[PDB]
Amino acid sequence: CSPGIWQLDCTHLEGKVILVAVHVASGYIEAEVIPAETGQETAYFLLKLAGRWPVKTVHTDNGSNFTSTTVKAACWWAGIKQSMNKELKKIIGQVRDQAEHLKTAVQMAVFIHNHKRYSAGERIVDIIATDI
Ligand SMILES: Cc1nc2c(cc(C)n2Cc2cnn(C)c2)c(-c2ccc(Cl)cc2)c1[C@H](OC(C)(C)C)C(=O)O
Repeated sequence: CSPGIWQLDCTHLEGKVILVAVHVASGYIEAEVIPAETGQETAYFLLKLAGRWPVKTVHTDNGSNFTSTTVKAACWWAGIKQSMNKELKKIIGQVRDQAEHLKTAVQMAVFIHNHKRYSAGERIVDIIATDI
């Protein structure tokens, strides 16, 4: 699909919130454990994401995620416009006993996902370089 398209969703595990961004064309994932499903957290995550990748458009499965003034401010400033979550919960479960904190097991799972086999990590850089 278009190389600027991302999907963002918030999942739940162990009483905490995981925000999951998927680069649609590639399957590459960037995830983070957040204190609460708040618009401040979504806005901050979108500023970080957009500084690292050319984010053009963002989709979500919960449109109310994007209603806060603060999320709209982040999209305004960065020039943003408007399944993989169970493959990620699968990998998290496999490595969970190897980390104390869930946040650590999440980043391990992102690592495993992105480098598994090309890999999602390799596809996203190919797709984006080719576009340039
Ligand atoms: C809380 C913690 N303490 C750790 C490690 C490793 C070590 C020696 N210590 C100190 C320790 C634990 N027990 N003893 C007998 C000593 C780790 C860790 C580092 C790299 C990976 Cl890949 C996975 C875990 C984490 C990890 O947290 C971090 C990533 C630091 C926020 C986690 O959440 O487990």
